[PDB]
Amino acid sequence: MNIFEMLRIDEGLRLKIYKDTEGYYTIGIGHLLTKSPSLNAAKSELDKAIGRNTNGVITKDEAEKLFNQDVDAAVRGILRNAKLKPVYDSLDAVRRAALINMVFQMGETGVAGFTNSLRMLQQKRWDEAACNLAKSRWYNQTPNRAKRVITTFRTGTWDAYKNL
Ligand SMILES: *SC1=NC(C)(C)N(O)C1(C)C
Ligand SMILES: [Cl-]
Ligand SMILES: [Cl-]
Ligand SMILES: [Cl-]
Ligand SMILES: [K+]
Repeated sequence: MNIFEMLRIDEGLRLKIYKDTEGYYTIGIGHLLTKSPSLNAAKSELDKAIGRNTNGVITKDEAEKLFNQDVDAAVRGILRNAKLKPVYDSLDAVRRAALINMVFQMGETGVAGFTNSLRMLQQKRWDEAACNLAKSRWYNQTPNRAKRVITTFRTGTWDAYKNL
């Protein structure tokens, strides 16, 4: 297991434009295209992201290319954020992946707002951090995925992704 395999499990792989769990146009391995309700706007974003006229369909290689860019972008967002970088730096590699996963799903600013959870993670109070992370819109709207990410923070193991 690693961050790529982890997010591939959590996000799936679809080669045609679909709506994510928030209703937003998405493609590939959880590549968010736009929050606009306009499918034409989403298709325009897709063509710009891939560099050709796709008509809303891409290949597996193209999906994996966007995915690698998106994982890279999540890590860069952590490293440039004054609240996320100290927590990231304090974590082992397994828990770092859990933080990258959250930033991939909700964005840098969204995760940086989890001030009390971040403090508990910085303090390595793992059970308390896990409890606090579940008091969230995130957990209520995507509980099975949040439970996997939270278990990864609680234990520092890949047990929540093992048989998947
Ligand atoms: S939430 C929560 N915090 C403690 C560690 C006290 N718990 O046992 C729960 C209920 C999981
Ligand atoms: Cl330490
Ligand atoms: Cl709490
Ligand atoms: Cl709550
Ligand atoms: K998805």
